[PDB]
Amino acid sequence: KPHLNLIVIGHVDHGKSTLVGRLLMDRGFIDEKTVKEAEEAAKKLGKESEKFAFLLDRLKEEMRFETKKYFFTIIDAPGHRDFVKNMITGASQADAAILVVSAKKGEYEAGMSVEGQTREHIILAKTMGLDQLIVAVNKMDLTEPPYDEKRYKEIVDQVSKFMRSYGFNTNKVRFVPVVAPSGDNITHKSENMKWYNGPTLEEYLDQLELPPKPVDKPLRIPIQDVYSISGVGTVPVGRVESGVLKVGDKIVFMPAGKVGEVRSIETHHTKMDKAEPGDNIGFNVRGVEKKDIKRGDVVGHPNNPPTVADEFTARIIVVWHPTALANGYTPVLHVHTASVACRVSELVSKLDPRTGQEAEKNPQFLKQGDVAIVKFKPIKPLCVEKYNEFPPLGRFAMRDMGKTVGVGIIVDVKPA
Ligand SMILES: Nc1nc2c(ncn2[C@@H]2O[C@H](COP(=O)(O)OP(=O)(O)O)[C@@H](O)[C@H]2O)c(=O)[nH]1
Ligand SMILES: [Mg+2]
Repeated sequence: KPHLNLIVIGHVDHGKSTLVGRLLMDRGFIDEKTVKEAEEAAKKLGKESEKFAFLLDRLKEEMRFETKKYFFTIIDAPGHRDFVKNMITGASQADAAILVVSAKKGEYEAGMSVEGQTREHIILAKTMGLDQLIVAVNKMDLTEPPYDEKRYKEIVDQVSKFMRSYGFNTNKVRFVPVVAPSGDNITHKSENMKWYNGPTLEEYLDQLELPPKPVDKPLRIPIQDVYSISGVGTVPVGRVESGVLKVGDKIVFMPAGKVGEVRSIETHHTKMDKAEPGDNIGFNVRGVEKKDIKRGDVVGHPNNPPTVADEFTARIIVVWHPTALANGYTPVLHVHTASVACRVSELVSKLDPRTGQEAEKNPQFLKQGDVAIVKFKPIKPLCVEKYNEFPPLGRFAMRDMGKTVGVGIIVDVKPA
């Protein structure tokens, strides 16, 4: 079973911890010593729900669960220390999300208001590429009257329209009416909402689609070295990061834009007919002057040439800087196999480190610890890609004085 990292978002008090606690209790792996004590507590109080309350407190004291198809690990949601930094560095990363929305009168409205976190987290989920969001419309037992279809539809309609207005796709968004404390429509079908005829939240989690595999994405091969072999020809070497290279393929070298044909491929001094992601290969290319090939360049197929950036926008964490950095700062960026000086061309905004939202627009400077959106202009043509399109070519380190000054993920490229 594939492992996925899941983030649960939503407004304060809407039911996130409870829902998380319910999933862990019903499909997770709580230690025997903890389960036991929880059962003991429920026994002494003569109330079954005391078990869940006991477990919730234990969990809070401190997170993987299993469904029909997947293994899920619950990770930090916005509001936590290093939330943004960990997503940028790749220390954490969300594969799927559940937005918890309270159906209780007033709560739903507060969450969806201008300053509310339901609206904030939906926009954040859009920035994170969480197109398969599952929206749990929770506290269905607290509508007036309890389990009200009309209130659930109103919420589903309003949230859906809001999402559409933010580009947030929608055909992959699923809504389910639930009650977190009891697991109703979460880990079992509710007997209280006969009007709902859709999948349970766990069933929606099992409907999640895994992202495209590198082998099915366009070819990208960052070049690590290039040699000239007498009587053989030009032989670049690099690791396939996405796509498939095959003997006979026409390929293009960027940034130069030169086209050549692959005559052979080898890995480990062994000829192969095809190379797939992960394969470190030497490949003989006919038609290209070695002077148009260098370490840092990137190969692709002519129909999908590697992107070359005139400018790019990134979300960065400044991990180390002794004073302050400003517009014009020009460190060396290391991205895939390239090492190129890139000038900071705009400090777009600093971000709140716990949430990802904008905090100061156009700051004069960034200091160590800051997270920000920044634009860079490579001093010479540089191949890069958006992180959410080709990860291996979209995360970089800013280096200076032998140290990593910062790490960033690329979120936009102005092609050359
Ligand atoms: N009646 C009812 N209470 C709920 C439900 N979900 C959560 N709660 C309660 O509402 C409060 C807020 O929930 P909490 O999970 O801590 O949400 P959080 O701030 O989003 O993590 C808790 O005190 C729960 O007991 C629900 O579906 N029905
Ligand atoms: Mg909570």
